[PDB]
Amino acid sequence: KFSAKRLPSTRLGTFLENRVNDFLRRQNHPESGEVTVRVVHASDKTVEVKPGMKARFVDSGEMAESFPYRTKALFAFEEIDGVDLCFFGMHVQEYGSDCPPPNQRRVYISYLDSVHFFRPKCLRTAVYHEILIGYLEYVKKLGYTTGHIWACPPSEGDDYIFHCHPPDQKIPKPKRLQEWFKKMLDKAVSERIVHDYKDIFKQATEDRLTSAKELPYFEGDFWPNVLEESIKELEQEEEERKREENTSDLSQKLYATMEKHKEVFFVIRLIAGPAANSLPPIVDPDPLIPCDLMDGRDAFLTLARDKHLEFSSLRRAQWSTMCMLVELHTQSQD
Ligand SMILES: CC(=O)SCCNC(=O)CCNC(=O)[C@H](O)C(C)(C)COP(=O)(O)OP(=O)(O)OC[C@H]1O[C@@H](n2cnc3c(N)ncnc32)[C@H](O)[C@@H]1OP(=O)(O)O
Repeated sequence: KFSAKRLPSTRLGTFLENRVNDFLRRQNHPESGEVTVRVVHASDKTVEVKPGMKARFVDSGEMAESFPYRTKALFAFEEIDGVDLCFFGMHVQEYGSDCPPPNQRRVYISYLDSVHFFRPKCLRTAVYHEILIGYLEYVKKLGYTTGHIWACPPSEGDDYIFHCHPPDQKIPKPKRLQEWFKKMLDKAVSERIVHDYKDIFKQATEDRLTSAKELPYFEGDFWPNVLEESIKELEQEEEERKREENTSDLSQKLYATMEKHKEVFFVIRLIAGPAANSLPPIVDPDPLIPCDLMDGRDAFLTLARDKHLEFSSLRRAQWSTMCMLVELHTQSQD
């Protein structure tokens, strides 16, 4: 059988699905189906500091040339009338206790995506939030201190994870998506999972950040590109000065840009103050899960394209879910 449930379990996946199914049982809605959450990829990776920042801080011995992290891909499924439906996916970057600052004990959501067929409709958003809150709860348990979220909605005709969304599945505007994450985080705060959360500018300001080398540096995130762009801006400005003499600040730029886009970037403190400073090493009890299909989002989108796996109607998404689960089961076995 190539079911979602028969996908190999992990502690993380089991923690999340139990949280979700406990929630659903409390709601006692006759339309809800059993939810399955599976981690389908886990591997060690490194994020490499880009040239501009490398020249300025890395070659100086001030900053690590790269940061080690574990990427995980997980999916949530709802079984309904005996049929599997993949309705939520997320990739995360987890920087461990052995990671050098400024990244140590941080988690970053690379991206998340959904297709809006969860049944019942009235519990869909609540279920998304239970998954995200459960995730924050879990990594907090392991000893990660801080979560990071870029509230970036996809551009028109862009799919983060699932190929071909339903035409009538609306894409939230920035403000709506921002409020969505705030509602999730506020619930996590009420449950004493999250200590507090701030926009990136307020956080930087309070942490007394003085140098770009202090800003957490994640794979594919907004800020590494802002810093490269900024550093080339400084390079151009130096050029014009040289022109002025006839021989033809970074922290200021970063703070300006942070303030401009602060609403879009959440810094989430799981463990604050003291307890954060005398933590044991993080030991993740789940094994690595090699799965080339799910290392980052590109491979699955390509697979979907090639085999025509759309998630554009309930029935189409269920069929694509079968094809997805078949691919995952077969790539695993041999
Ligand atoms: C993990 C990250 O860092 S990546 C950033 C987030 N990922 C994405 O934006 C990818 C694509 N978006 C999605 O998958 C989904 O929108 C999610 C998972 C983010 C949230 O899904 P939901 O819980 O259903 O909330 P969403 O804000 O999309 O929609 C809720 C309601 O607002 C409506 N809505 C959404 N966008 C709009 C819009 N632009 N205009 C008017 N209404 C809208 C929905 O139709 C829905 O209405 P309903 O509840 O009456 O049915």
